[PDB]
Amino acid sequence: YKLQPLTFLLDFSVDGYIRRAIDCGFNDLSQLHCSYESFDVESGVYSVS
Amino acid sequence: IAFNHPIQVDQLNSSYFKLSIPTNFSFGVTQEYIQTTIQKVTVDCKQYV
Repeated sequence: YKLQPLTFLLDFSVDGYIRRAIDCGFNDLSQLHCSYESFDVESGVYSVS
Repeated sequence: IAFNHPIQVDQLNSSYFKLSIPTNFSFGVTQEYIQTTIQKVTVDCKQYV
């Protein structure tokens, strides 16, 4: 798989090894997740690019 | 700019008192606005810059 510069929201475990990641570029929901720096965000209608 | 004088009613020295009583209904007063709400605007990221 090719590597591209991307901004990724990373969930760091207490063990210190990431088990979850999110990419802002793919999908409208991922940009909402990148906003607030949170994997889970409040339900609602949000503007997108 | 002039101060218009309101009708002047003298106070009687005697126990009996003098009062001014209206003779006509004179309806038709009106005019009020509250500005309860304002327009809602959402900024668009990336496209604006």
